[PDB]
Amino acid sequence: KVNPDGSQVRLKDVADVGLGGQDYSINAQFNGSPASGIAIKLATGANALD
Amino acid sequence: DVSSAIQAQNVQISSGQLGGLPAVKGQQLNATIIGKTRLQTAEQFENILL
Repeated sequence: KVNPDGSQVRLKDVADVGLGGQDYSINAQFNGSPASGIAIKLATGANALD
Repeated sequence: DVSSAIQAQNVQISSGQLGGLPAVKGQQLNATIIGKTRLQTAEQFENILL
């Protein structure tokens, strides 16, 4: 906004604007060190091994 | 006017979460906050300021 006299307000000084994460709730790690993984399911139809 | 009134006065308060992720070191208590649902009674309706 642009309250009466001087200039205008940008977003930076109303808030922090960082490239964060869509959803922080689910987190995972492998052995110790942090990781991220995708856990696949097998479509009703197809062959496990293949 | 009445339509608009009811639309602003018979809504669900969306409600967030106390200690939502990401949270600051400590947090400890993570609990959902429930707001108000909606009017139920015929009275609740007869109310609502116009």
